[PDB]
Amino acid sequence: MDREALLQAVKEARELAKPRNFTQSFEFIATLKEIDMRKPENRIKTEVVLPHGRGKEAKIAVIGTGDLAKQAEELGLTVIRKEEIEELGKNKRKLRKIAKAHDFFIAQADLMPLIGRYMGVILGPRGKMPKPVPANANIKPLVERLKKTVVINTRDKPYFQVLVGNEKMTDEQIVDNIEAVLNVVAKKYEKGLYHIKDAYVKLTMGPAVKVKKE
RNA sequence: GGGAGUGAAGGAGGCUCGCGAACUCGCGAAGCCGAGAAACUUCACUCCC
Repeated sequence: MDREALLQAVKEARELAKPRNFTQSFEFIATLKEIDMRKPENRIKTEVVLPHGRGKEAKIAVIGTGDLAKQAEELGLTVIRKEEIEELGKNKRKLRKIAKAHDFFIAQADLMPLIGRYMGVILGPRGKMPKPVPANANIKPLVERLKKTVVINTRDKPYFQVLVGNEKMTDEQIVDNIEAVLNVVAKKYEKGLYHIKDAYVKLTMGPAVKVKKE
């Protein structure tokens, strides 16, 4: 529908931006319409998987023991084993960094009551509260699912931002990445696809390219 | 599409200066903020003319 639009909208931002000493990632910003941001009414705190995903696999880490914690290493992930949970809670500088380094966290479920009490504080209101993992479960259907998961939270404000690619991936690829990010929209109450004002996209060190066609 | 502040998004970078007949090409132990939410690029909400 407005595919051609957003498509031109992004061809415009690839050169509308400077080369860099690393690679820029694409972000889409959205300006809402009529709501109140004050009602339980959807605030979008959901997460919906990205089709072609990013160019950068999300980063995961796990809190657990032995077997659960075993899936980790061979899976290439980083891991925080029990005792270190304390050792960390009394060393916040590191505690933090870790958090700014890993998109997601999964916990040996029965291990939350050590987490909340020890990693908790400097973790939760930073979006890093780790998700529980039942007893002895299989991780890949989720973890593997996550390397491409993208978050869509906004707290109480009529706007939002999400990643939807990386300078390395391709034009069209992003589109749908976005398109898809939008289906989130339609499902609520009655928010067709147009309950927002404008929409720009641009990457890390580039210009917020405008919303329309030509 | 002048500036303030606050918020949230991407982020490991960003930016100056010197020498060669040399714009962003080469050479430079030359310097300045940053990977601590706070550098850099932004968007929006309340301002200020």
